[PDB]
Amino acid sequence: KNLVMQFRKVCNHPELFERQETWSPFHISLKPYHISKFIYRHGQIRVFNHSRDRWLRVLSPFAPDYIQRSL
Amino acid sequence: KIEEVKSTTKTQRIASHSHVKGLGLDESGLAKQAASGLVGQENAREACGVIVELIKSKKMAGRAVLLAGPPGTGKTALALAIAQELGSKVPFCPMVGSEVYSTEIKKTEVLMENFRRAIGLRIKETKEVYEGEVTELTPCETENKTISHVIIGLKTAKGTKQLKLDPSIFESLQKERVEAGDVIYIEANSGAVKRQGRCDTYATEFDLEAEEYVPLPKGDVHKKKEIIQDVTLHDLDVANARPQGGQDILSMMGQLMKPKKTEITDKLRGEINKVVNKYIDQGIAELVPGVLFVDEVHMLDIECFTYLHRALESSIAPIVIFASNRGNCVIRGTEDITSPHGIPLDLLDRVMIIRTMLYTPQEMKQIIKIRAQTEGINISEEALNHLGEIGTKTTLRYSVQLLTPANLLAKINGKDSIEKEHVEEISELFYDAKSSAKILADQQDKY
Amino acid sequence: NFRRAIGLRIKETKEVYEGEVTELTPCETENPMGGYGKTISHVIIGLKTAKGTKQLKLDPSIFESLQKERVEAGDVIYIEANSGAVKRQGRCDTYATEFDLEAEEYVPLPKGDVHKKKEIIQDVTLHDLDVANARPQGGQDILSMMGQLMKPKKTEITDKLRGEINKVVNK
Amino acid sequence: RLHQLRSWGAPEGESHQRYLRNKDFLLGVNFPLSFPNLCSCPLLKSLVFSSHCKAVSGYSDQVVHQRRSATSSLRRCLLTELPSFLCVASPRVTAVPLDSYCNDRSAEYERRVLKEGGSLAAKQCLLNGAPELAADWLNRRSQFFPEPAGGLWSIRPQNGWSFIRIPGKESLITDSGKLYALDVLLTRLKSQGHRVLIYSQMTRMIDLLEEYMVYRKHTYMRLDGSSKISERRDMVADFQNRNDIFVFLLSTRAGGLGINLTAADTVIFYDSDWNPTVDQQAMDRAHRLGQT
Amino acid sequence: PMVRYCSGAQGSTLSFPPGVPAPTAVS
Amino acid sequence: DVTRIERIGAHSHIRGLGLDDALEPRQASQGMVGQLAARRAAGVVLEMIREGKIAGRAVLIAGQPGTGKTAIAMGMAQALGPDTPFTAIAGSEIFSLEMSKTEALTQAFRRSIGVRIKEETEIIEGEVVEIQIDRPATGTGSKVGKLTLKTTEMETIYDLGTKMIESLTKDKVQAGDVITIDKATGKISKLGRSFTRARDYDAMGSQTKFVQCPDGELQKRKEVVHTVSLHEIDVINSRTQGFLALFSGDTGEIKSEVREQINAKVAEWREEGKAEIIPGVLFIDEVHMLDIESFSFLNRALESDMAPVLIMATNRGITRIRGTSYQSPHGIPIDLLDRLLIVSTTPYSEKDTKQILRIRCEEEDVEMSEDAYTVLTRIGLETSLRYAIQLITAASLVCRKRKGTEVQVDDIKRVYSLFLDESRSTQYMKEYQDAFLFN
Amino acid sequence: DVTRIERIGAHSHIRGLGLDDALEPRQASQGMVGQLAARRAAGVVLEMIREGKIAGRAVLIAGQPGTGKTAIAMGMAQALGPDTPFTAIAGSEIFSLEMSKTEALTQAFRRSIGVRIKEETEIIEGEVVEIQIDRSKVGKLTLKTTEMETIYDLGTKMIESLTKDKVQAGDVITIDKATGKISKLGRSFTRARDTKFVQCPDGELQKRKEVVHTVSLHEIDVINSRTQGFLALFSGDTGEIKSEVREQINAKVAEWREEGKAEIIPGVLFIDEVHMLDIESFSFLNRALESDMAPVLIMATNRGITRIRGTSYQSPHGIPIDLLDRLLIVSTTPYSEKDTKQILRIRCEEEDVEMSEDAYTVLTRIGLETSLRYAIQLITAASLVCRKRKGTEVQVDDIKRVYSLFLDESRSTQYMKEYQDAFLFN
Amino acid sequence: GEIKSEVREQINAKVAEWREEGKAEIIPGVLFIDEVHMLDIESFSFLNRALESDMAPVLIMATNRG
Ligand SMILES: Nc1ncnc2c1ncn2[C@@H]1O[C@H](COP(=O)(O)OP(=O)(O)O)[C@@H](O)[C@H]1O
Ligand SMILES: Nc1ncnc2c1ncn2[C@@H]1O[C@H](COP(=O)(O)OP(=O)(O)O)[C@@H](O)[C@H]1O
Ligand SMILES: Nc1ncnc2c1ncn2[C@@H]1O[C@H](COP(=O)(O)OP(=O)(O)O)[C@@H](O)[C@H]1O
Repeated sequence: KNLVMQFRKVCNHPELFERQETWSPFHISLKPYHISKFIYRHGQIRVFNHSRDRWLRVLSPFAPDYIQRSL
Repeated sequence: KIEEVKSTTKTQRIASHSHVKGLGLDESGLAKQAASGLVGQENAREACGVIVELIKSKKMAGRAVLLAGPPGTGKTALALAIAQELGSKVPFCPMVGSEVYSTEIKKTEVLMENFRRAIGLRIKETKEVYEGEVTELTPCETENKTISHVIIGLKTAKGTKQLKLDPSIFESLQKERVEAGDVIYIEANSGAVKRQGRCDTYATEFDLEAEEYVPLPKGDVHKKKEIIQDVTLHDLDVANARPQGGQDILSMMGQLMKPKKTEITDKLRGEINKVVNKYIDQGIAELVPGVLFVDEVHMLDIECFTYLHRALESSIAPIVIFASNRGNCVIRGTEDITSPHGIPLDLLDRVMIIRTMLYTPQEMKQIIKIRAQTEGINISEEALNHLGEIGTKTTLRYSVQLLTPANLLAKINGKDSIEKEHVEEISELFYDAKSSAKILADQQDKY
Repeated sequence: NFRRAIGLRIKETKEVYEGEVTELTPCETENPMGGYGKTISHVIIGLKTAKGTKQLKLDPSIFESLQKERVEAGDVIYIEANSGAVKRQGRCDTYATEFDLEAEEYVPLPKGDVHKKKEIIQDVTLHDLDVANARPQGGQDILSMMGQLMKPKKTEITDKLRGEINKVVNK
Repeated sequence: RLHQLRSWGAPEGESHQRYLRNKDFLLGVNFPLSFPNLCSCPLLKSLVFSSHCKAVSGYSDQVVHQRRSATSSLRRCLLTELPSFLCVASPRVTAVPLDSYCNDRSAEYERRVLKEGGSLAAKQCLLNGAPELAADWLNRRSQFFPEPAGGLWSIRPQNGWSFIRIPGKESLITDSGKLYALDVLLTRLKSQGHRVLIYSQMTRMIDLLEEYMVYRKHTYMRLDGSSKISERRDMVADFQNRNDIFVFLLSTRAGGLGINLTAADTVIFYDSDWNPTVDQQAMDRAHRLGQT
Repeated sequence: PMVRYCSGAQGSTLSFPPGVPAPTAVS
Repeated sequence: DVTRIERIGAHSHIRGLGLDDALEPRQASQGMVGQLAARRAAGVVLEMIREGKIAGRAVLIAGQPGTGKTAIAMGMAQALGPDTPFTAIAGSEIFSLEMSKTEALTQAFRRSIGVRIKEETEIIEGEVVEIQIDRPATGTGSKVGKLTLKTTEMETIYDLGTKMIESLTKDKVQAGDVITIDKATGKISKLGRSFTRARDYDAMGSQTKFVQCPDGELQKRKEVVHTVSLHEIDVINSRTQGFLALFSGDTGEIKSEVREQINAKVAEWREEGKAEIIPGVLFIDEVHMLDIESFSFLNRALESDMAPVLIMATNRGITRIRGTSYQSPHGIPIDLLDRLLIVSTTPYSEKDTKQILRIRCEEEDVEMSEDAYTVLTRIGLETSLRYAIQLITAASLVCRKRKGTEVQVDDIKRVYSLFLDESRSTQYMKEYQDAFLFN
Repeated sequence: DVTRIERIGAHSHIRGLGLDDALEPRQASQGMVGQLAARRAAGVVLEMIREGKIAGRAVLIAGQPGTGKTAIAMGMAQALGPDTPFTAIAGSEIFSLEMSKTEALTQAFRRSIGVRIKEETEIIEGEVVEIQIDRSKVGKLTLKTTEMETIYDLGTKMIESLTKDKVQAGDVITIDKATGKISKLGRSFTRARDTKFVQCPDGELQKRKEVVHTVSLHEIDVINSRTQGFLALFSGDTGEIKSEVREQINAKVAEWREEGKAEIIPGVLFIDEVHMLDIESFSFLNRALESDMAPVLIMATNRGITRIRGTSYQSPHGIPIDLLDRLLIVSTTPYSEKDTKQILRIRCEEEDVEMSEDAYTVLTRIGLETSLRYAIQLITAASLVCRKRKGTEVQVDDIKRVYSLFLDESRSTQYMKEYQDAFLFN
Repeated sequence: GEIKSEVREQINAKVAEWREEGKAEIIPGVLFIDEVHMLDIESFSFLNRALESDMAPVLIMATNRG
């Protein structure tokens, strides 16, 4: 309201004028977060302190040695 | 010969501003006396006529206006009028000033979520999909074992194709418990799968089975299609901060856990800004900045007012409408300091104020008539004049509130319409805020 | 606390079969059904306890369960008579000497009859029904197991659950 | 195993009453509502109804109707599932998980492991519930009474894990006044046993009507002007001589003449032409000397 | 060829076609 | 004899409002007496709630302590029936640790609008005559089978699908069981063993109560009506497989986007005829507990087309609004008090105070002499109505201890000496002023 | 015209704190005017920031509302440019619910100091001309630039990568040799027929490139916190980083400096609205401004002698003397009519509006009667009225229209007192 | 996190059973709270019923306040 056959088609069934599509969410990816070799090699405390860290597992009260001796 | 009609679905509920349909200005920018459900308030309606142009210009960021005036004068009616005047497609975001006090996330950040929600975006997404009855399905094995491919045969009313697909899709098909004879849909951009059911061809194979059956898909097995997606900047911000797309175990299990809010960091909003600017440059996207409406602004904390100093000076932020109905109150969070409308002077200097003011008796009669014919009830002229008098003695809110109760009494004693004697009865059953405050002050020894 | 101070007392039979398994004797019919090679009508299981021994005759479908559980002759087992499920407890204490070391704890021979029955009265507060419904147990699913590795915390139980519990205890 | 031992094996001390046994601080099994006891006792199982993987609403009445005599009966409180169709929300946006890139062969080996899943044990644990359950699941094809699955495999949301939405066949009814009207007419007339002709003025529409006749399983038969002359013979001869075919689909210019469809009790026009007489023929090719 | 399980008024039955192991060995 | 979970409590005698068809209050009916003015007004707002047309209507009930404010609210809650949601809250209950105040009120609103869904499905209901399950000798796992079902009039055989067979075998159905199968859902349910065949059996795999065989047609339709609040629809949709949060209460601060999406979908179901929306009521008792932040939320929350009818009650004079300095009527700010209609209540006389006691003894199963009622009515004006009500059980017990069968005036004088009124207690607290703590 | 995200806002016209090479502030440039003393002082601080030798130094910008004391800081953030960290927060933004108040400041310092490294990469870039595969697998491909060609035999891991990404003849691609990642840049123009199109690269196929890269000191700390710490750099879940981790990382970055493997890039923290940190937060900045890895910090404020938050004590600026001795104060002054007129001109140019010289005159007077920001807001509104009127230039009657529609606070306060008892809670 | 009350009750029942059987014995110890003057009024009102169980320590408390 803003040919006769268009009005007739819409009145008969709106699928004759425009078919309903399968909706699905908008899909997106950002660019991946870049880490340098320098930080991946020399930068993780998990790695560069691995010699020091081992002592904290040696001096643990949860070593089976210490449990038997305590128990 | 015989004639028949059917329609029984109950119509939409009436509520406090459902009579408002827009500002009812004329083309020159002047206000008509009564139009689209509003009456009176000409300077304030003319001022809102400037603001609907300020929005549609798309030029500006962080401009802010305050509707101010005594309780019951029509502040939120005007802001709702603007929401009609902009149309549905511009995002209009309503909020109340006591919503900032969340238990999950800092007040200062709740404001930012609402600002980013009031900027809309429109995207021409292209999706490519495979669909059909699965006639064949075979994995291809390889050494360090691994899966190299799945081979899938698909069938539609047009014919058939056979496809070679990534092991991620096989992992998905297994999870969906897909078998041969099922009808499925796959979108290759997302890696997502949906089962629909078995093909109708098999539907008679058992006397008793749990399945639903679907007709064979029409059209080509592989096709790509454009979907126009409406979204907000906030929706991109949050969907990246706790993801659920893809099909890995991690994202799949993040769909089950309790959905806590989180303080989205400035680095994510930064990266999302760059992405949407690049969607605009390619002509894939259109930007539609909208409006944020913060009613009862007089009870944001002073931490929040002092944050709006920064958020309104952003080059991104949408146009903001504040509203208040207070005198020289103490500012929340300060305990010592008082200022107009309950808002600090430092913020009140960054806004334009629209004055809103009390109604005359003629305006009250006019609003009551408008409202009665909105609620769908018939009222006699001498009754409506009596309600007009009650308005001058009390408040237009109370005068409007008597309408539906009076109509109930009218139908109970078989009258089609409100007669004066109905209003005169209802007025004595329910007190108003002044008449009840009197009896409670006389008997103050006993409450 | 208002729901702790209201109790139910509710009473039910328990029935169980238990003993050391002396034999598993799958029993064939004289002829198979048409076209088949052999057909089994029942299994016989012989159970023994400190009081005596007897054969139980069981549906053939038991046999799958008796190989999911690693049951072998000289184990002690039990069967829940209201449910039909079978569970292993371990090798009988009789055999504790058959090696210098074995990596299984032995369990003593059951005392009393092969077949046992008793009536018990069990008493619970409505608050116990509130909690047991609001956070289920006996998980074999990600929701349960995740919920049971996580630190437990009290939660604001909804008035709907209180409603539903009131509806069923009245029945 | 602890529950059986603790609840039947209770009488007398093992030691002339000294020593705690192994496992004796594990008290949680003793509670009347513990899972072992609540499995062991058939009746308390009914008072703990809220299981973690069903959409249980609460208890309601239910009614059942026999087809004969239209006699009903009422069932008092039983458990209820929620209806299927209340699950309807979906995100506007679904981002893929953010990931890291580093330009080193060893770093690339690491991130590949994470995208496949860290180890076979850890992945099996989430995906199938335990590595024991993964090992069993492979061969559960060969067991008559298998035990439950334990992983993410044990959970099935009503829509699958995907958010994509396909317009269901009911949308034919929701979207047109005319089919909404037609559905109530045909369901009524079906129950009354009345045979029907449907006439319609667009081939595009007779296609939509055929999709409806397949969905609500009425049986049907159609005779567009595009049908071959030999088909018309069989199709008319099958609408006489049988009780089976509920409805015939026609376009008035193709089927409204000569056809002798005396088997129809009723006629429906889904649309009408600018010229009468056509409809008069279409009606009187049912309404004629053969009918009673 | 299919292993077949039956339950009815006449009691339960399990059945194996000839040449299938029928792995219910006695103990 | 038998005691159910619900017992005699403070308002158990009220069963409606006792209005006639012309909406005039009877002097004494449906367990309410006197109070004609407020009961009329309650009739009008109840009529408005049943009509359902108009959203966000608010009513405040006011008056002295102990004058039937809560009683009238319970009265209308009875009259409105069970089928229409009516939610009670005391104002204290929104101060959660799990979620903010505006969330708690939003939940209390959305819990008070019902969506009502009638559902029909087709079921088969019969006694199992036999089951065949066939399993592959190695193969892919494509199990196949046949099952037979009986009634007292009919029996037939079903060839079984591969998705369905897992359900029968999971729930371990066997011959002699009576079962109900929902065809659309693919779910089995069991009624029990039929009486006949369990005689011809092995050593026991089950030991439970029997049930009778079904009759007539083997296939039949079932109907259920579900009422589901908007709130539980929001929770279900907040995450995948979230069902336990309907009982657990664990779901915090639901995303606004979810509710917006549900409000749309509910309207579509209405227009489709798939579901009926049914407005209900939220009753907040002791409403003067709310902070001014909560009041400020109500101002604008009340203006949505999904809002329920709201009722509030209070016993407060001009008092300072909780969480501020400002005095106001009812301890509510005028912003909100302007948006509602006030109904007010009146103190009682002898004539109706005696009549309240009379209708209370009818509920607690007590007989008393007219002399005893005369004394008790005086006590119930010298001292509050609730105290007089509280003596009735104590009098009945003291009567029964001494093997009486009707409460006499000396029983009441006994009890009155034994359990104090506040006014007498507070008087004795004056003469031991140094012995109690922190005067 | 198409719309950026970055539309016109309140400081958009400022494109630099504009000065001559001797740090003399010229009378109007780069979009800003007046404030001679403050812009010269800001220039000296910008030179300290850029030189970078001295840590743990702070300056307070102070003066009446609407005197350019955010403006000079916003201009300075443009003038410093990218590739030197600058971080801006409101003082109300540190009051987190998820993280301590002293953690949020500790973290805000470390977002604003960067570690910089340079590293080298073997990269292939070219148009693919042929690609071949067999039935382990061995294949071969040929690449082209404008200047040379090559054929390469492919090892197994490249065959997996190339077959995964469906590379086709005529594609233009880049390869990270060391890692097996393929990037595709579209298709060559000469095979655009039978998708985005580009010309084939120049130079040789295999280039040893060198890439300079920089990470905030905070971003080192977060990556180290968890199995995939970097996600908390977006999601915000970085709750209370353990101080013994930060203790370690500082010592590691100190040795990277001395061994020359990396270099440290200082930066700026612009904590705006400082007068509303608590006394606890001031007491932390007191001592955070003494590390070798402190940035420069710039604080803005508009408050007279006032009670400092979390106490009853009163002090200048709403900040304790304890912190004010750490810093230098630069004081802004209110504008004259000339400056006011000129600022209005600059805003008119930024918004793309024209007005009559009398219209500028009356608007200048309004600007002095009601404070600048009011007058600046009239400009946009006036142009909208002209457009509704089908005018072009702003005239005095269009300004006088808007002055009657939209009130300032002083007039609105006056028009509130005549209805005193109709408003709530005064 | 806040042990449920029905657990502590259950443990008390079990420990009482073991001392009657002779399987176990209970050793009472001490709780010392130094600077007790800064317990709060709600916490003092809890001590009023903590000091009344069948199994509680002896408390020693020290304070410096007038
Ligand atoms: N000018 C007006 N024309 C029509 N209805 C009005 C007008 N002003 C107010 N109303 C109506 O009167 C009531 C009071 O207005 P409202 O916007 O709620 O006032 P407030 O400024 O206190 O928020 C509402 O029902 C509103 O829709
Ligand atoms: N009009 C009445 N008719 C019947 N019972 C009443 C009436 N008014 C009060 N009661 C009863 O008297 C007691 C006090 O009324 P209640 O609702 O608790 O008072 P309030 O809420 O006004 O403080 C209750 O037991 C109530 O059932
Ligand atoms: N010298 C100037 N050049 C340009 N704009 C200025 C200048 N001084 C102030 N402004 C304007 O004043 C506003 C900023 O006020 P400002 O004094 O920096 O903020 P605050 O009062 O919060 O410290 C902006 O509109 C800005 O354009």
